[PDB]
Amino acid sequence: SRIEALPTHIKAQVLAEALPWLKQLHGKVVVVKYGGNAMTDDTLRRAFAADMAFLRNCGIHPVVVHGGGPQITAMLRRLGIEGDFKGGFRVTTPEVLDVARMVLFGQVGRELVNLINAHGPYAVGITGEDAQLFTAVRRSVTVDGVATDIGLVGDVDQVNTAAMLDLVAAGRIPVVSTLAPDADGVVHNINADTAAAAVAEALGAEKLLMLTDIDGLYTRWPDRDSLVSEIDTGTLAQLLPTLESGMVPKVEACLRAVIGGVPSAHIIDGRVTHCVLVELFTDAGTGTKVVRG
Amino acid sequence: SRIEALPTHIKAQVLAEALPWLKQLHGKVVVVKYGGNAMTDDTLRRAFAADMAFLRNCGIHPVVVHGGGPQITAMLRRLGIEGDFKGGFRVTTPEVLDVARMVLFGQVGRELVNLINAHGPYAVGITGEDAQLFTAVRRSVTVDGVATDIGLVGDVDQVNTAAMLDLVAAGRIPVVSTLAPDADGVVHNINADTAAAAVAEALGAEKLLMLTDIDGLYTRWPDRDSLVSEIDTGTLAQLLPTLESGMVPKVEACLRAVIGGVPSAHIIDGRVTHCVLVELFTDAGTGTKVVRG
Amino acid sequence: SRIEALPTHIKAQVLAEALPWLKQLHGKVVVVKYGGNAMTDDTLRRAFAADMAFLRNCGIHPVVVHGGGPQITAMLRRLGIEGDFKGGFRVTTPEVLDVARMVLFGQVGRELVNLINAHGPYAVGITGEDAQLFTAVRRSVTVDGVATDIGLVGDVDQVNTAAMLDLVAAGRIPVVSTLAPDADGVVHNINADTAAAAVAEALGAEKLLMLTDIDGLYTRWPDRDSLVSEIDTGTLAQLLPTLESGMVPKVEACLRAVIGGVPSAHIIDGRVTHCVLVELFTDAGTGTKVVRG
Amino acid sequence: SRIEALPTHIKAQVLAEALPWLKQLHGKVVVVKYGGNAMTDDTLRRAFAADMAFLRNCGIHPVVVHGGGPQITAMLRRLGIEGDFKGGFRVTTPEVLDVARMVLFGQVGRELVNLINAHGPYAVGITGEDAQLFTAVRRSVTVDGVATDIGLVGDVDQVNTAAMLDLVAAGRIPVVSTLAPDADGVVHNINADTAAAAVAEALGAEKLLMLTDIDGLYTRWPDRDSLVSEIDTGTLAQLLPTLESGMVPKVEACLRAVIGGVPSAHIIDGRVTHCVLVELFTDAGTGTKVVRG
Amino acid sequence: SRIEALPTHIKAQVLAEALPWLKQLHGKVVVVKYGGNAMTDDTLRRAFAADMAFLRNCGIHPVVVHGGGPQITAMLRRLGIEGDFKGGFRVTTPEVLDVARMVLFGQVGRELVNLINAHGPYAVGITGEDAQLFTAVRRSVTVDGVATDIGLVGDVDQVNTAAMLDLVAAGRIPVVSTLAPDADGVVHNINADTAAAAVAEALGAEKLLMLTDIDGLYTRWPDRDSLVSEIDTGTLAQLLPTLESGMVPKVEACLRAVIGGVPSAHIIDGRVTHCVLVELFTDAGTGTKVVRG
Amino acid sequence: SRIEALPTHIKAQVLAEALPWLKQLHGKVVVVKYGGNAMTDDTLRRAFAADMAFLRNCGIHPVVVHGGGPQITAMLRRLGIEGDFKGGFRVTTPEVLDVARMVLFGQVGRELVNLINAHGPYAVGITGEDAQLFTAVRRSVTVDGVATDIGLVGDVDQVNTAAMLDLVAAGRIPVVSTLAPDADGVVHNINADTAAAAVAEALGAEKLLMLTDIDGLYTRWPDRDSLVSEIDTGTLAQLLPTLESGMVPKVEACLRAVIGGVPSAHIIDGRVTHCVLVELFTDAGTGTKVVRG
Ligand SMILES: Clc1nc2ccccc2[nH]1
Ligand SMILES: Clc1nc2ccccc2[nH]1
Ligand SMILES: Clc1nc2ccccc2[nH]1
Repeated sequence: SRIEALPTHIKAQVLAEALPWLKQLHGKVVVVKYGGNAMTDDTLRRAFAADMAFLRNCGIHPVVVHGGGPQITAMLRRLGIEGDFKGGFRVTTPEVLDVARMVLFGQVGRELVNLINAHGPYAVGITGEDAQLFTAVRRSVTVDGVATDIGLVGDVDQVNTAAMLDLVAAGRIPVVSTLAPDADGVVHNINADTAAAAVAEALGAEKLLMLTDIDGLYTRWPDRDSLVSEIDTGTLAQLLPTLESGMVPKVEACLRAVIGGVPSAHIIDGRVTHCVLVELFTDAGTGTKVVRG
Repeated sequence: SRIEALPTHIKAQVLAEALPWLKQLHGKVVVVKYGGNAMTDDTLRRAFAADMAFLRNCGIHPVVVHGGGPQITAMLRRLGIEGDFKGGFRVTTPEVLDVARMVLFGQVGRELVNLINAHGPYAVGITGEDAQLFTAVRRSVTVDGVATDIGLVGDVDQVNTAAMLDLVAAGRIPVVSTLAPDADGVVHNINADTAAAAVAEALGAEKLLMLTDIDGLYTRWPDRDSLVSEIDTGTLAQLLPTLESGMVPKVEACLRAVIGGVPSAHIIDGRVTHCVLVELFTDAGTGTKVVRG
Repeated sequence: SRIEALPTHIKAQVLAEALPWLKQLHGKVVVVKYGGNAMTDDTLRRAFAADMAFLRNCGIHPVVVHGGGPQITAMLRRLGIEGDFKGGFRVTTPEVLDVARMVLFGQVGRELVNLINAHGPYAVGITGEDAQLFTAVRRSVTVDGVATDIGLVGDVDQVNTAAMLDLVAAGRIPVVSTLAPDADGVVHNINADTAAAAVAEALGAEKLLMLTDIDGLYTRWPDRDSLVSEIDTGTLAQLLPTLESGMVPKVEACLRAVIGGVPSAHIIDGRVTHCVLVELFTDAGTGTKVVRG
Repeated sequence: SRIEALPTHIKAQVLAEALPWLKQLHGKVVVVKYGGNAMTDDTLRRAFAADMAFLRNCGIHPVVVHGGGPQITAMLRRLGIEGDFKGGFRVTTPEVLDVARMVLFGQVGRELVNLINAHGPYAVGITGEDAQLFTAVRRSVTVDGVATDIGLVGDVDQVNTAAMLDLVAAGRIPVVSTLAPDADGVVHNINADTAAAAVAEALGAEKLLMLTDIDGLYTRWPDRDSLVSEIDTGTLAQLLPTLESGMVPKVEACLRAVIGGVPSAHIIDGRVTHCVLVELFTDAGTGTKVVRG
Repeated sequence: SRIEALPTHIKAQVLAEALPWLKQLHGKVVVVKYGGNAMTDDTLRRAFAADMAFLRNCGIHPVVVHGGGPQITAMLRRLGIEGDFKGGFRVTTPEVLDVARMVLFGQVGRELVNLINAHGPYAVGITGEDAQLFTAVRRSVTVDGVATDIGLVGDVDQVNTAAMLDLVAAGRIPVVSTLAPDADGVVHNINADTAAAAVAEALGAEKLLMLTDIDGLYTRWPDRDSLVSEIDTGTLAQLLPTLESGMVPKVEACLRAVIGGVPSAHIIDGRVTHCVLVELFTDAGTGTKVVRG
Repeated sequence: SRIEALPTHIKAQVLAEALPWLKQLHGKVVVVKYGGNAMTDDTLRRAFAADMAFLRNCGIHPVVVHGGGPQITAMLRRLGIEGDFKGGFRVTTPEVLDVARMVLFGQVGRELVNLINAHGPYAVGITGEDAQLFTAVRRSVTVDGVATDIGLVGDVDQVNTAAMLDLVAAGRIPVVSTLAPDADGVVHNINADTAAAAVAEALGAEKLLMLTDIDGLYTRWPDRDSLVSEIDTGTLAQLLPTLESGMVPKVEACLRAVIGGVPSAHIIDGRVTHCVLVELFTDAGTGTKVVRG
């Protein structure tokens, strides 16, 4: 607000210090997993949508992957669809998937498309179903020590890398809803964190960003001194069995992406307005960067 | 089934008689409004999806526009969302639109995309929201003689003709869900019959096809002798005030399309398996063809 | 004629059953050797020309190779050019070749070009001389057990695969007259059956079709029960020394093409109107299909 | 032969003086009517073919149009085909045209294609039949004062200007045999001099060259002092009714071409070895240049 | 330096507020006249070069025009070349131009090319001589009331708009030294301020920036309250006869550019580090903006 | 002058005998090192510039590399810049390089650009600094037996082969001034003879031409009978330690180029008007050709 009280010779140096990162990312793919409160608060949402327009007006190629777990389960309760739970996991019947698909693609992805498109004709929504852009393989879960079927849920199988980069080269910002047909054409819901890692690897992304609701990776949570800002995958992979259940899907995504050759994956604070801008164009990022090693 | 009892020298002549229509339509846009029982029965649905693959494997460029009125209203009742009705028209509150959008784009369009894509990576789903492909203008209705607001409902305003034909030239079959933002970015639901006419006109379509649940246009329904097979728009426009309420949106679409320069619009029997193939590649079509005059 | 007595729901299924073959052949090269009565009767000729237009208006890329042996020898007798015969083979003097070239390229190929072009600007005539599209190597013949020279006759040597596919990608239907210069620039006449096999192999054709004047391959001619509809090259190659002299050039072509990687070569009945359409788009073909093995 | 006795500092100036004409013609179409003794003598023929390769290896785009009247009539006599003559004009029956076509396209054009192609894959032969490259309109003749039908003979009607320049831009040297279908698809023989003028006008040629068997235009033949080297069309058009019957078709071609906007047409001595090179790259040409006025 | 003491949530808002100007300028030409102390101090120079890399890594297309008057005159004195002066203007003999050209193109432009190229292969130096990119017309000067010749000095005549935008579309940053041949090929030195206006108009630039050594346009210099930040050309054109001699060439450039259709020209403080960044991406610019009116 | 006294049938044969070399060089890169009296005399200069236009109007791609040693040293004396000399080599201080660069790029290259451009928009001047087209590596010299530093002088390091051929494919004639930055961005002066060899090798040139002030390579200078016209690199490499100091840089260039795969390098007499034309298009060249062996 009263940000015009800041001298203009510091506004300059802030912009000038973005240049090495503008160079690094010019012409490159950046996959961004969008979820958490950055998806539930209107100020953060509009900032996120603005940053995706920012990237695109810098000649950078963002790709957005979104989840929406809580919204699926609220729609299920509204429809009075009673759940079945093996372990702590709801079974995804054909009925639950139809709901998941409708909610993610026809509600959650729509709002991000319209927000982004307020800045131009950039956003385009899609699932693996569209133009056979990617496929799924059914995933089983292990629960208290036995692999068990929990329905139409899976992992990304193959990605139409060629068709996906045409879409980006045409200046579009794909907004991906993670549903995809298996080899027999039956559609599965895919965890959005792991989908983002698979997409970032298939597209040769320069960075994977994971918006989450924390400052960054704590090693010995909740010691404040335990927070790290850069970590290699070797050290990170062995720290995995210690962290909170909320953190593991995000860490596995970064591990799988960086092992797959994406140069860096980042876990950043989605509660921070314009967190994408601070992580990419500033050395004052709060997140933690994962590199190979 | 026992169709191999038919001599092979008649199978030949049937295929050979498709040639003048293969020539006429080669390289051209054909917009198809898909609704009715051709959308509710599984055999007709799979035939429709196969015919869209047929067109695309002939070098013809189909564009599918779909409705889904009954499915919206069934979802509203499941969600316990009570309706408001001026005249015979449900008012489209913000809540009703979110449902309409979710149902059309995230359920109805998905099934057509997967059906078509069983034959290849052809189908791609979209609304006017995606890449700002088209806009809407709010429409008012006249009811017992006064123009009245019934909420977020409208007509197609502008169409991104250039971007839409790139999508087609890339070999994609757009499957359009008729929702679109107005100039202030608020999304409206558009009647699918009128949307199909506006799309066919914007894209320079060679033909508009309207799948409906009748043999074709009867002039003096229900006289059987009153059924016509070709009609010019002058004669058709003045016959409009006489026909059943179900027929008027389909006739207005054909009028607006053919007046807009689309060479012919067709009202064809969606209860007939492969009705698209019979109308386009055979002289034995049941429908009625509308031409300028 | 009275083919409108056939119900329209069977006309539909006939067209729908073409779809798997439209998919297989979409975008692919199909080389067709045209000769026999399909070249001497006006109804079959006009049907053949229509089918080549059919293919081209499906986004399929046909390439026509033609012979014309009997027409050469009728022109030689009209010119009073007395023949020399080693074995049963006329020696091709410089004079005979000038006649062969003039007849094949300036009479026989012209009529097919005009027939096809009645449907559009598709056909283009050529020999190996044009744009150095292919070369010939002089061939010797063995006669009662000694290899002997019979003049300017040969086999296809090299093919300008790149230039030939540009011509096709521009939407043209090449009509090839099989004459071609050797390495010293002297033009040779090439047997059209073997030329078609060499072209199909060089162009990566999906199918080679050989129009002939028989139902298909009989193994123990004339046992009617001896007719086969599919045969692998291993079995076919050893059956070669048994068949009628008229059949061997067509079988050697299929062997050389399918061994060369063309997925299937077909021997089909050129006396059947629209035989090309029945073989490619129907499961009721009379011919015999050759596959690798 | 003993041309190495010429000092090398004059060989240099000869080449350097070609430069203004290399600039003028770089990237431009040059239509060359080839006939006369330049077509009957082997040394002149091989020189002509070399000059067409020269042009093409300078980035100039030649287009060759050829006649062959005497060869048609020799083939007719060999076939014992008796002629019918209204005025001094043989009637072109269907039979005569088949012969004319076979001779021009399948004998005369072939030899020029092979000669040129001795220098590279440049030449390609064609008629108006191929790819519908141009059409004909039947022409009547006036004889001792009455317009009379003399069969399948005509004038160039329309030219596929777009398709013809693609062929040239691909680096090909078209060798045109002047036969072309009318609007009903029946093929006509076209006078090669007038065909060359129509082609030069349709293609936007920079120059039309007419090889003939004379030094150039004499005004008062046979006064030697009457020979001219440049003439405008106004003066030339009124001199037309005076000249020898052999000269009029060549003068009418130049008139029609230059009036049609071709900047200059040239009548040059086809009995001179490399006459094309001397006319285009030297100021010592023997011919006569026609310009607008 | 101690700029990390600034909270990171203000670094964010500074970057976010660049977005409307990133959108406006994305894909557009921006011509920048570079001179003054921004060209003599090493910190400002390296900042200017960095900002040109910034623009180019945003998908913006900068074009640099430079002067260098003082460096020419220092080289003349080193060479002992005595000047001739009509009015207050040195006469540009052939000798002076050779020096001016050598200094501007071979010294001054080289240093900017190397500075910019420290960030990538972006800069390319040129004059109107290269690829005939622009021409000059000799200019006369009026001195104490009479138009007088002062040698090889002129104004930009024609600009090769097509070739100049190819160079930019290839990702290059032209660095222009303002020398150019007239119609007879004799090279003239052009005032860099007026050259920048002519280039900006020819290229359809979105903005012209004029780096100068002042805060901006004062109307009643030296009243501090007289400084303006936006002015239309009508008001500016009539204020021209009042201002200091140093300001008029910069004002005439802006007038001629904005009248010529460039949407805005800006006079900005070249003594400010990263003045280009502050003017284009911040609302805190010191300069004065000129718009049509 | 009186060159029209030469019969026109010999002017023809001179042009016709250029054809095999037009074919060989069509579409190919030819690098020409321009120096010596061909650079100091106005008639030879204008002839050289005309020949570069000749090549370009034949579809040949020339690349000009120039020196200018004597002009640098005359400018140094005018500026009163006293030299330092280790061995017989002037040390290149930062000051000397600024002069060398200004003279070569801003004087010597400019005149060749304008001369060439008198024939069209062909010439474009550049150094390794522009678009990072090539880099330098500092070179040391051995003097009376010890390697010694003589300042900012070096050899070509890497060449941006891709960017250089784009420039040529756009129809431009690069005129190269041999200055180039090392890896730390500090600019070095490169011997023009060795730069030409490195450029010819990087660009895949068909020929390297070296203009010099002698008839050609003498083996036992000054025996007149000792002059050779073709020599292989094996024989040439061992003859190197015998020849005059002026000849060695030119021989080393040819050795390094031909060993590097350039098919032939030529040492030709730059005192001969149109020496480029005589060497490339005539068998009467005075020079000596170097081939691999
Ligand atoms: Cl997938 C897909 N959806 C699109 C919408 C607009 C343009 C291109 C698209 N590709
Ligand atoms: Cl080869 C050949 N002949 C042609 C005729 C028309 C267009 C292209 C062609 N290529
Ligand atoms: Cl490097 C360089 N300089 C140029 C001038 C004109 C066109 C292209 C160019 N590339």
